[PDB]
Amino acid sequence: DFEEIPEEYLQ
Amino acid sequence: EADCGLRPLFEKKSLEDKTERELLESYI
Amino acid sequence: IVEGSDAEIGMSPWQVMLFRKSPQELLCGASLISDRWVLTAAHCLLYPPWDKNFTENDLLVRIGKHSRTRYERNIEKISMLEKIYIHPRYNWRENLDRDIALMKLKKPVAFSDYIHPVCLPDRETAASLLQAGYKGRVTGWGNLKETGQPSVLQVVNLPIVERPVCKDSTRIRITDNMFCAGYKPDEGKRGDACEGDSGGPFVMKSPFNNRWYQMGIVSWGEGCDRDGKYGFYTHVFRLKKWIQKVIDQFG
Ligand SMILES: NCc1ccc(CNC(=O)[C@@H]2CCCN2C(=O)[C@H](N)Cc2ccccc2)cc1
Ligand SMILES: *[C@@H]1O[C@H](CO)[C@@H](O)[C@H](O)[C@H]1NC(C)=O
Ligand code: NA
Ligand code: NA
Repeated sequence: DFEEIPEEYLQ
Repeated sequence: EADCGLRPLFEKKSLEDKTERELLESYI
Repeated sequence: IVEGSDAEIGMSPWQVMLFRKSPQELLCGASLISDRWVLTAAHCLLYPPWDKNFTENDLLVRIGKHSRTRYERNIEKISMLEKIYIHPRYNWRENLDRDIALMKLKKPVAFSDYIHPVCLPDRETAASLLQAGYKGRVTGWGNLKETGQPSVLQVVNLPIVERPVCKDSTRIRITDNMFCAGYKPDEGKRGDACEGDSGGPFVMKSPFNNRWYQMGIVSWGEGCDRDGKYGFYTHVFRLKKWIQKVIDQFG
């Protein structure tokens, strides 16, 4: 599936 | 906006992409 | 996209991926129309038959992407949504009439070699170019076949189809807020949008001023790349007064 995105964008 | 629809890596450099000519040829 | 090819780098710098926060997954395509506004299909955000009704906090937009699944460090930019606006007469009950929505970003996105807005058509560019046989270009990260998924953004060029042929291809009611595109069986060539390409752009390069215009939004169809079936696209120009009203009032 998808590579984790940086935590900053997930609040 | 003023610069819309002009791609940095194509129109802005006067480079064409590999299939845009197919579109132009259809505009008859 | 079925029977397309890999996009070139920077080929579609207005491409946007609508991304669900949890679970992290692709929801739809979309397009960048200014530094603060993204255009998509209403059914990407609201479709009650499938229990779909997203709120702003459910979603992110990812701009500048090429790879479907990778986090494209130093290239893509990820934006949060301030507000969703769905056309007030979007018809999710019957036929997806007026399948259009806008998303305002919390902060402007910085343009780059990979991030740049598409133009919206004026009346004359629409009248000139929305003609049967004239080709546009559809892009997305959706399915490669009806019944899998691409490594990178896919692109296909497709001709606009005569309205009677569109109408005669389906039992669903077509409206002036839609057009259809795709090759006919006797034309041999193939290609279509598919599930996951929803909300992405159908663009045409004006031969008058050499700019790209978004004439359609991937909206609906029946199967993918079936002989005698065509993809249906929201007619952006027909709905442009609503787009402008929203941007002028809010933004
Ligand atoms: N290959 C073209 C294509 C392009 C784009 C898509 C993505 N769009 C859909 O999935 C929409 C969402 C609701 C349901 N849809 C459909 O198309 C339905 N098969 C038909 C329908 C149902 C209700 C109202 C209107 C149409 C799929 C195929
Ligand atoms: C979608 O959800 C919102 C709640 O965020 C609600 O106010 C709205 O009525 C819903 N729309 C439909 C068609 O169910
Ligand atoms: Na000219
Ligand atoms: Na077809």
